[PDB]
Amino acid sequence: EIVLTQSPGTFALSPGERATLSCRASQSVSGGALAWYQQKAGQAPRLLIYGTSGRATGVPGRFSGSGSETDFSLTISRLEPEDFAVYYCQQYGTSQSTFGQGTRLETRRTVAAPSVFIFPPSDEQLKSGTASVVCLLNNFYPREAKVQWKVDNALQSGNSQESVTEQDSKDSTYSLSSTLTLSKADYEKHKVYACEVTHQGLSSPVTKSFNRGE
Amino acid sequence: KVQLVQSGAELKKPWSSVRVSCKASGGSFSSYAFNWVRQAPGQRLEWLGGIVPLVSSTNYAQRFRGRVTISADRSTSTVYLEMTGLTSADTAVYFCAREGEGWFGRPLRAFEFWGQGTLVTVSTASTKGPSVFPLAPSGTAALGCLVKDYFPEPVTVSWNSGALTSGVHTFPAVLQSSGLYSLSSVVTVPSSSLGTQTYICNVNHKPSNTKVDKKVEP
Repeated sequence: EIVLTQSPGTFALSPGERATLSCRASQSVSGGALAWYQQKAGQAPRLLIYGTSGRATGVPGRFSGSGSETDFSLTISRLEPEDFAVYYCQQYGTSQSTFGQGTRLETRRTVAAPSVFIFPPSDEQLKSGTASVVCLLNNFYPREAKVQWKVDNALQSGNSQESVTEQDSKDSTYSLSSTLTLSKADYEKHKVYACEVTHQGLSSPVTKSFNRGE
Repeated sequence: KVQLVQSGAELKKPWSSVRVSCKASGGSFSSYAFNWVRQAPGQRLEWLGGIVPLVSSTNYAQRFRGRVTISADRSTSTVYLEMTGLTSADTAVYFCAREGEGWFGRPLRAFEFWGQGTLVTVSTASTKGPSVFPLAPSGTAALGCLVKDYFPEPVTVSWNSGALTSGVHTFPAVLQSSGLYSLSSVVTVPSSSLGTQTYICNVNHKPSNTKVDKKVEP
């Protein structure tokens, strides 16, 4: 099959700036049959560009396409807030159509340190035999952050899961929630529960903790 | 205006088959090609195959050849996708898409019109409503709800029946090793409000017809 590789994977720009997204094919795309799509969270993809440089109905002039052979580009001449989304290329020059892996275009802003909160498991949950401990990292930028769970100073690894919100449309920050899961039996055997957070906006890691019972 | 409307979410056990429909309206049907494209959570778009209803000609992606059948009903302007031998790897949103129209009625080939998508979840897990636990607050305080052990996706969360929107963050669910999902929803509020204001998270899990209103106290 023809493999499409997009670049960059994820990058950040500000409204007003010019964005250039790239799509490289493993073989030449026949007739320049290369399309670009925009996709926002929860939506179906939206056709922007077809046949390398053709623009779909309803698509603003700030979007343009170029390229030939194996190298193609989507240019957004002057970014608007509505333009921050995921973008996909697609080749349809052969019967076996393929898509690139996607490029996420996010909004650049100044560094913002997370506000950190820790939550003990509820008494209600403890009745069921399982304890969930939750750590919240609120309104930070950039997206990269590290959470380290500690139970009586023992580093926990492999027993937590985390997820991150979409970039906030107003302040362009992210938030992160991490849940540490332990049995009630293990939870009741230990005292100090801590979430240690590392982030570019923090000169040194921040730890929030609680003592079980207190 | 061309509109593609797909059938509702599906839940399947492994080994089983799934049939998804896509009804087209507002334009010519048989002449243009309809395609199916899927997207696993957080992953890329993947083309499955297409059909031109007029001549019933089909074209399938090599990786899915033998597992996928696409058909069309001209009398109802509906196209169908059937996928067999389902495994958890097939959990994805499935989209139907139609080629565009050009000057003098010539087909575009690029996918101009799209359905809303259909979630197909494949798992051994059984439908289960969530347990909702408080994330209790300790100038700004955070509180929330932990929506644990539900299946399948999705769940929605509001606060104070829609009266509280500022500072709300509802996180993407995680899939636990148990095969059940869990998500959290939080809100930041003035610490001074903790003694006076009531906070309730409203959780709706449509797949199990479960609704929960959970008061969160300090």
